[PDB]
Amino acid sequence: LPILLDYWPSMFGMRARVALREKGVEFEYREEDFSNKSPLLLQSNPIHKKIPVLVHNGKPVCESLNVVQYVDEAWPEKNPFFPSDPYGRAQARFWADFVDKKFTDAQFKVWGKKGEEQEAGKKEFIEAVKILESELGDKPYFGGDSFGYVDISLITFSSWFQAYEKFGNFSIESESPKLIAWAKRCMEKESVSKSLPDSEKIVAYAAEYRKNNL
Amino acid sequence: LPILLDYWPSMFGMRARVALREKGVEFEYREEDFSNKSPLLLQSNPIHKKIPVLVHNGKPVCESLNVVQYVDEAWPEKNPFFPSDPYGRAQARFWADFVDKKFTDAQFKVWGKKGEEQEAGKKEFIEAVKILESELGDKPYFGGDSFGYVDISLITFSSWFQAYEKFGNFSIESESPKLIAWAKRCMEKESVSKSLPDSEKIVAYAAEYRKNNL
Ligand SMILES: N[C@@H](CCC(=O)N[C@@H](CS)C(=O)NCC(=O)O)C(=O)O
Ligand SMILES: N[C@@H](CCC(=O)N[C@@H](CS)C(=O)NCC(=O)O)C(=O)O
Repeated sequence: LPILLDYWPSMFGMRARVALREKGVEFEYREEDFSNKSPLLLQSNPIHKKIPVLVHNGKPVCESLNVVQYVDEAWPEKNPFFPSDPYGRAQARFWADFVDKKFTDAQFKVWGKKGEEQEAGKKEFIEAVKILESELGDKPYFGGDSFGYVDISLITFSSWFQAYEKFGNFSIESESPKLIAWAKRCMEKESVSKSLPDSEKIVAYAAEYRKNNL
Repeated sequence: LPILLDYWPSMFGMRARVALREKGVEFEYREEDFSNKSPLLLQSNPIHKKIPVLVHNGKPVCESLNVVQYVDEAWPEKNPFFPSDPYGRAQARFWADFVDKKFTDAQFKVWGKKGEEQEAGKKEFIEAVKILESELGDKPYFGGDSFGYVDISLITFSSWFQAYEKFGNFSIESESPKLIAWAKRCMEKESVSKSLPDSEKIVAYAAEYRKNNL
C-alpha cells in the first residue's frame, strides 16, 4: 500500500489522511517520532524532513497540498477534488494557498503565543475566518455542491478549533457561524471523522506546548 | 486580450510574462503603481492586493505560480509546462514551492538586508543554489529535456543575479556553475529574454531600496 509518514496532531498530515479516505484509497499510516525520524522519512524528504510524506510505488510525495493534489491525479476516476475548468481550479488553488498562509500564520499565534502577539494573532484569526465565511457564502462546501480541495485544506484545522477557543478565550461560532456549520457538516463524513483526532487530545497537545514554551 | 497587472522588477510578475510568452499567448501588460493601485487590481485581488493578476474572460487569477498553472491549463494544446504523469507533476510542484519559500526568503535577505542577517541570508542563498544545482543535475532544464514549470518559477530570479552578486559581493557561478549555465541557456529563449528586465536596471532598483531602508 501507499505509505503515509505522518504525526497525529498535524493539521497538515491530516490533509493527506482525509484525501486518501475521500478517494477510498487504502494506505499504511506510520507515526513519525521527530526526535528520531525514520530512515524512510529522511531518505524521502531530505530537504525539509517534514511530514506528511506519501510514498507510492517507490516515489515520495512531499508537502501536504502537493500530496492532496497527487492523490487527486493518481486516483482520478472517482471523487474529483477539483472542478473541471481552469478558472475553478485556479480558485481552488488560491483559497488553499490562503489557508496555508494567512490562516495558518494566525492560528499558530493563537495557540502558540502569549501576550500582544497572541492578541494580534487572535485578531488576524478572526479576520481570516470572516474572509473564509464570505467565500463559503451559502454553499454547503468550499468546493460548492461537493466537498473538494479547499474543504480538505481547511477542515483538518477544525480539530484544533477547541484549542483555539480555549487559549484565545472566544467563540468561533460568534464570528463565523456558517463556517462552524460547515465544519459540523464535514464531520458527518467518515473520511473526515476517521482522520481527525479528538479535539480534547489536541487541546492537551497545545496545553503541553504552552507549558513547555511560554 | 488577457490583462496582466504587474510591476516591472517583480520576479513574481515576470513568471506570468514568461508563461504567457512560452504559450504564444498575446496579452495586455499593465504597470501598477503600488502607491495608487488601480480599481481593477483592487477589485480583482481584494485579499492580497498584490501582482501579478491575470484577468481572463472576466475572471481574475491571483498568485504567480497559480497564474502559471492557469496559463498551462487554459492553453493546454501546446508547450505543456508539466509532464503528463502524477509523480512528475508533484515533483514540479514541490520544486517550485521550494523556490517560493527557501530560495525567495534567502535572496531577499541578500539584497534587502545588511549586517548579520544579510550574512545569514547569503549563506542560506548559497545552500539553496547548491540544492537547486543538485536537482538540475546534468539536464538542460529543471523540466528535463524541455523548459517547464520549475524553470519558469526560478528563471525570473536570474534578472536579479547581478544585484545578488553586487550586494552579497560574491560569484554565483563559483557556487553553482551549472545553474548559471542554465540561466544563460534559458536567456536564449525569447519568452525569457523579452520578459526579464535588464539586470543593471534591477541593480539600480535594489540599490535604491538599500539607500532608502538600510
Ligand atoms: N508545508 C508543510 C508543513 C508540514 C509541517 O510543518 N509538518 C510538521 C508537523 S505539523 C513537521 O513535520 N515538523 C517536523 C519537525 O518539527 O522537524 C506541509 O504542508 O506539508
Ligand atoms: N506570492 C505572491 C507574491 C507577489 C508579490 O509579492 N508581489 C509584490 C511585488 S513583487 C506586490 O504586489 N506588492 C504589492 C505591495 O507592495 O503592496 C505571488 O507569487 O504572486
